[PDB]
Amino acid sequence: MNIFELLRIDEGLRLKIYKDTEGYYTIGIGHLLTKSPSLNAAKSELDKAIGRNTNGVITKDEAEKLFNQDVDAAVRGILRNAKLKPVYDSLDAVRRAALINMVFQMGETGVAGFTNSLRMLQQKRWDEAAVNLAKSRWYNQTPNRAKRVITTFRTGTWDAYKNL
Ligand SMILES: [Cl-]
Ligand SMILES: [Cl-]
Repeated sequence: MNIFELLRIDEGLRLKIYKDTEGYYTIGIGHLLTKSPSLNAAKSELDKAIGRNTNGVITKDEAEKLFNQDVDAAVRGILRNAKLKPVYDSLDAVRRAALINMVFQMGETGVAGFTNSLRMLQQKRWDEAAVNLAKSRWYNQTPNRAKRVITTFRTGTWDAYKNL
């Protein structure tokens, strides 16, 4: 499996503007448009992002393109973050995907705030990291997803996604 498949599973795919778990305007594969309560503002960011007058609807190819870009930015954020990079570099391939997932979901700044967990992941103390990671608003808000990510870090396999 790969990050693309993982996120596609975690985020779904919607071709019309929708509200995410937090009530923010989104489209595609978890492509956040705006934190603003205005559908108009969201439609405007949509058009700006696609380069066309979309009227809140996109095609599958446009969704995929935003997706690729978003994955790429996530990786890039990691590599550019002082707290994140050394962790990511220390992990194996499977676990790196888990880190990407969280950055895509919450942003580089948000993830870089899991200091304790990060340190544990760096030390390769899987069980401890998993417990520390579960003590978070993230886990309490999006438990099913968080559990999949956490299991991934714990086991170093894609098993949590293999039945999905
Ligand atoms: Cl964009
Ligand atoms: Cl969830």
